[PDB]
Amino acid sequence: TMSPNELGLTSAQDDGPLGQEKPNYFLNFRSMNVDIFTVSHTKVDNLFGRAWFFMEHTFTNEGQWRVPLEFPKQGHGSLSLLFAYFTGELNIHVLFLSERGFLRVAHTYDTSNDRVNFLSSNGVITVPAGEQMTLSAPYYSNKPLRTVRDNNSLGYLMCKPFLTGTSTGKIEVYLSLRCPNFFFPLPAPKVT
Amino acid sequence: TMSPNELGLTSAQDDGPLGQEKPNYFLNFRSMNVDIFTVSHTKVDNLFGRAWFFMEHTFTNEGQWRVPLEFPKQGHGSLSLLFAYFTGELNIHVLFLSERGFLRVAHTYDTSNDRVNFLSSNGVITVPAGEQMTLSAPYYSNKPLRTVRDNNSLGYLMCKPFLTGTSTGKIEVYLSLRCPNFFFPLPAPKVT
Amino acid sequence: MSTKYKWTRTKIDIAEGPGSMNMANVLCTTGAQSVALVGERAFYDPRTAGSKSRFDDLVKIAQLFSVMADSTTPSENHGVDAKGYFKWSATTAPQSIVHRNIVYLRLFPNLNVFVNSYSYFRGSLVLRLSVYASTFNRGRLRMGFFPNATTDSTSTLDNAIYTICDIGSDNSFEITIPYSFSTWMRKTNGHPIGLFQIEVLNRLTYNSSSPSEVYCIVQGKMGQDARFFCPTGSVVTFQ
Amino acid sequence: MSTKYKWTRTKIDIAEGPGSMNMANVLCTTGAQSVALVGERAFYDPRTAGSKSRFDDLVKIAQLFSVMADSTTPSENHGVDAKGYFKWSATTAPQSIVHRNIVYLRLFPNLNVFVNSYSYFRGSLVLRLSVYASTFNRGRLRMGFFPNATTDSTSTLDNAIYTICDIGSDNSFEITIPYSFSTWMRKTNGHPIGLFQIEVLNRLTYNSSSPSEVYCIVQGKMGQDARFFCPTGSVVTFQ
Amino acid sequence: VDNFHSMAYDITTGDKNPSKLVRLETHEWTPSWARGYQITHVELPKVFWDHQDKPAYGQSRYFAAVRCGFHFQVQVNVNQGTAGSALVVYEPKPVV
RNA sequence: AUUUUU
RNA sequence: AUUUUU
RNA sequence: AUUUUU
RNA sequence: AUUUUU
Repeated sequence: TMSPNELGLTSAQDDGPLGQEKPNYFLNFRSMNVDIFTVSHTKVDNLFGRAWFFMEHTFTNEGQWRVPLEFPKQGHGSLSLLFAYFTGELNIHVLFLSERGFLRVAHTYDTSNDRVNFLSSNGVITVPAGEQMTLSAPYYSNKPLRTVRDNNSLGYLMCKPFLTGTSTGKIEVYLSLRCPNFFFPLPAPKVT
Repeated sequence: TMSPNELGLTSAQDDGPLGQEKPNYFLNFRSMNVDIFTVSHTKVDNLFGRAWFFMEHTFTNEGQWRVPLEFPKQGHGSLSLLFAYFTGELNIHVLFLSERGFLRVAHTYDTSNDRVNFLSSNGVITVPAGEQMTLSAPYYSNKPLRTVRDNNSLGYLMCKPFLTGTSTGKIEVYLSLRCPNFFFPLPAPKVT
Repeated sequence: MSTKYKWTRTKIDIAEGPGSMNMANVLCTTGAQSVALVGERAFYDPRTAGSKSRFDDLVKIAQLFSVMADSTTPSENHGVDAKGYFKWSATTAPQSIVHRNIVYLRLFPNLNVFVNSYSYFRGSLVLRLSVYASTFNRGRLRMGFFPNATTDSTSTLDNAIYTICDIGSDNSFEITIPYSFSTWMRKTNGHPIGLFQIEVLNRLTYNSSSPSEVYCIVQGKMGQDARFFCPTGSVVTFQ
Repeated sequence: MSTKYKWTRTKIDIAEGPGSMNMANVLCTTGAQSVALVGERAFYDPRTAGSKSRFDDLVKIAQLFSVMADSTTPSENHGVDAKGYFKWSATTAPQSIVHRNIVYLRLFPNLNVFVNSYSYFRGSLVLRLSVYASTFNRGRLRMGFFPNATTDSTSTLDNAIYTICDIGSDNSFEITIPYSFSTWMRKTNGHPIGLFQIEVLNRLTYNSSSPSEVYCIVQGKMGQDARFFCPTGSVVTFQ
Repeated sequence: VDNFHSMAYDITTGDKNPSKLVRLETHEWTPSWARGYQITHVELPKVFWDHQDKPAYGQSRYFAAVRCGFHFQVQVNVNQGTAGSALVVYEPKPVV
């Protein structure tokens, strides 16, 4: 039968270990699980499998664009802030808004700003002018886990546009992740 | 058991033949092979299977672009300088930055500059303006092996753009190789 | 032999959208190209995180208690505010209110995150009142809840979902609120969850060496049947 | 029969990127089109190279000894420099230093190449000291190594990974340094490998017809468990 | 091995000694401290080598790398007449 | 309506 | 007319 | 030349 | 790592 513990009478100091799926009941009530969709939208793989805006860059020259990729404190991706460590594939969505040209895109977890000066083997995919691509950067990190908060939690993204004439433009970037491994959930964030 | 030879005590004059995978140990130690990725990044096929910038050409007329392809002393491709001879498929990545036109591309190991004046059967693939293609040139060399260092170690590349109006532009070229056969490793290169 | 027809490559019609980038369906993103040297995968290391496995479902986080409208100081208005941190005092009449307010999911740290992520949800909500008194203090307190109620006013809880709390060794009583809405799925940020009221049933008793008033904490989490559905834009920015 | 529907070509949706050229994944480049007359392959000839097979793995090259910071002249600072070419002298006290310096992968010709190619790596490193003395010279020399050490200063090697070298017929002693970093993979060009010190244990003895000081050479290579991982940009230009 | 055990202890005593339980901190709960106020902290893991009088201080000095697990026991005693509650929580570097 | 092709 | 490829 | 992948 | 989908 039902114990008084499952009827509401408990002790907060006896909750450890963390993660106790204890059932709560009372007459005329029982946990009822009803599904509306064929699958879950709470699963990490599904939720995060959907991109979210990151930032935009307006180029004028053929200079390079180096930016510390990090988890959002803004979109639905904020749900990541509930975790401390991450590891797995990273999907980067880049939109190359230009009349005539090409956009070199690369990604690395390497902090050194000189290993990027060349782009030899940092994944120089080419998005023709007015096009957009979605490259999935592997976990080529030198650290087993990525603190989820760091201003560079995610590796740096590089964008060296190869323009042809006076043409200029802007590169909007949004991103998601493929199968994410989050660990050791931390306390909920505050609001600004 | 372990011999004193495998404990550090050896003789440098007894290393030949070249290539001795001798194990080195001491108490509380043993060669531990731990893998982080599902495959090797040291294998010649994999490493070199990734392109690297070569050079860029700015065209104004419909002239032809002849250039001696060679191994890089600059990118990750430099690892080739550790070898003396090469042979195998050659992947050439060409980006045709032009408003309106077509780019004829061809490749040959033939040194004669007249067998190229026409482009009859030298592989005249067509990249429409603002496009980019990756052609894999076969080992159509008259020499069984290509000294890896030669200013023309790799065969010459031809680019005769077919423009329509006053339009002009630039052709950026980068390259990699498909399955490379390297032989007789030579001493490491110096720095500039 | 099929030599009555000149061999040719397959011809196919290309559907609407030339380079349309779908950033909504996961089945689309996971299939994106790989910039990996050989398009492979890496071996993850949970141990360094002290875990034996990654975290797959987020709902479990929504099922973790968090203080409601937590503050540094207890309710200075006899608990008539949203502060889930107030005081149970001996003075308070046997029917006076120690705390009353309208409950919203955003009033909870953990939940407020999902509120800013998902658009809808469903399931029961659990609130746990923890009164921290001494071993000498004794008394009862009835906390009820009127689902989807909006009028923030003290009212008899005889017809509301209530729980009577008798002080003892386990001074952390709970209360469950079954999903209740006109729909199969309700807004994560819209109509209140209901009216939450904790009235005094029996004055907190004490003695010469025990406190005449104690502190209380109200936590909130989702039930085992909790679910969230559509992810929507954000209504606030975290830090 | 399926004559209830007008036969048509297959319709398909084209993913993001119209002519996106992936120059990162090998699985992508190897599938590129062929300008070959019949898209075929050639028969390679290893014999002309004197080999029976091509070279498939590069790690094996990283496992080939190379002199550390090689120079034309021996260390003119009693070996306190990076020169892997110094002198072992009878004068040097029984505890004085014959060579000390911080070791980096770039200090080795062969390795420095991988340093300019790959971004990270792991595995043990092997250093082989070759002292070239006559058959009459005798003495001992202890060379230790403090992993990831950065302070270039002489220090007792009693707690460091050391190897005592007693001069005999095989005058080329080695020393292995197991992978040691806070990560499962470390920068090929970043934090030092450690402090390398070769102190005198017993003064190099000699006689009327033997040298009072000899030459030494320090080589370095990767262990059998050596690995390199991410290829990165270049930090230097070769010739 | 001394067959007479003139030292009655486990042979591996000295080895395990550094893992021994020790007093890491002891601060006084100053009354009139609002909720959320931090009573006391503790530098993990360097606190186990807090002073040269720590069992683990010895070895800790000859090694630069460490990988270990912890077992804390925060003790707070208060007479029955009094009441209150404290939050003992572990905060990884990310949280800190 | 092998009224896509065998 | 293995006169796409085996 | 499982010198595309197993 | 059915850590694309069953």
